[PDB]
Amino acid sequence: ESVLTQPPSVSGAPGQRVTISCTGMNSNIGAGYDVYWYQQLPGRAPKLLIYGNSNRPSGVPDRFSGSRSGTSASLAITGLQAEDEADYYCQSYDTSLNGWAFGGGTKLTVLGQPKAAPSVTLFPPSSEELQANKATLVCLVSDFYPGAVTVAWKADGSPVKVGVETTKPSKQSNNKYAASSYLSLTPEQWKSHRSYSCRVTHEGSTVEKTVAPAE
Amino acid sequence: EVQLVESGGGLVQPGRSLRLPCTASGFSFGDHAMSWVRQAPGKGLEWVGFIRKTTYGATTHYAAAVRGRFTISRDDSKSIVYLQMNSLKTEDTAVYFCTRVQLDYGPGYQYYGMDVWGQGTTVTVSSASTKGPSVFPLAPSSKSTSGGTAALGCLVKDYFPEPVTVSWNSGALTSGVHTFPAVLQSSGLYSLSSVVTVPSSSLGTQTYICNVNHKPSNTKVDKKVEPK
Amino acid sequence: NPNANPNANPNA
Repeated sequence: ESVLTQPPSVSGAPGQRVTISCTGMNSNIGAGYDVYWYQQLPGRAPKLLIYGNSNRPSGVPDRFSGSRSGTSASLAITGLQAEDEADYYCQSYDTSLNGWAFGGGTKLTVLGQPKAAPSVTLFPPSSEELQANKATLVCLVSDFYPGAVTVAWKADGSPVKVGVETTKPSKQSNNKYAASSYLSLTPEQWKSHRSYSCRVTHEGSTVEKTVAPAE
Repeated sequence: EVQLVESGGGLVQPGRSLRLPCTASGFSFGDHAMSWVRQAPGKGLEWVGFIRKTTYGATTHYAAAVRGRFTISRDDSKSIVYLQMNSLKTEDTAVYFCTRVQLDYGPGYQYYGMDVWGQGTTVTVSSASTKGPSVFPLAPSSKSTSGGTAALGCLVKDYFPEPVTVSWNSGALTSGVHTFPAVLQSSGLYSLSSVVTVPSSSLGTQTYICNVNHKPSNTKVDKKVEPK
Repeated sequence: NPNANPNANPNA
């Protein structure tokens, strides 16, 4: 239950324009409280980008603009550049929570290379780990672009969430993206099923790999 | 140059306290309200609290999530604002940013966005104890081979705290290597993997060794990864 | 103006 919401992600091609919505309520933007926007470059602290709905700090270029209307606000970015890739956050005071709320952030991707499908490898537990009385399945995904991806696990075809941990996509040294996911089981659990699969979905295409304990 | 430098972060057990100083320089500290914001790993910004200037009494206002446990004070004689965090919980794990509230005037009121942010200090709340990783090979096979390449790797399992570093063949092998960020498991321990894509024709002629370093436990492990 | 609310605006 949030009082300010934002799309999780937006993308645009170099030179084009994107908008990022900040959807608020009668208790915040709708009550007239001003909206502030921050830009957070990867691995950096946030920077104030727009203040008071529409004002730019002296050093922020006019490719960035802010507007409001009713219960929502919008950040527009034109002439998109690779350097604009960042997470963007809106902020407004909310009367019902009595504090400064933030939207959930929007990750901006500037589409600088063609779509690339992921490579997927699913590793069963190593014999060494089984000797230590544990059994981790490791699903590694690499070389995809852009970064949106879904990783799902099944055991004998049944969806699995208990024991699963997954990383958010990380940039590779060749500018594509990679991701990792783990299913941690006991050896008895591992041996109790006949097959396990990890399904990786990227841009409407799915890659599925399977392992069997009886291999 | 305007600067805000947070300090005092680190590892802390649940229920304990930590005080984070933020040292300000390069502006008229006493004229500004100051504000703390935090960001849990991989998550969004969350406001923590503010403190007004001393001519307004240096009164304070906090987010509901921390009210009763966190407080803010300021020492204008030293240009420091403090975040006092008591009864810490695992969900308080985050980077904590100290920020300056702007003074720019708008139409009949002053704006109040956060116009300067420090780089942040990391606070990790956990009851886990230092633990070196267990390194397991992720062996290549036909099930990891597609189109003349094969994936192989190392699973760096169950260590605490972060970070580990991984190299391959003592740093001589860099092409096709990716070391992933860590996951935090329900056990309170971290795990990560490192993978290399190599020519399938190199398996069984080229030796592949992952070198794992975990400074907090003084652990260095080399693990040879052999074909299935 | 709502932005003069001291709960919202520490400068007010």
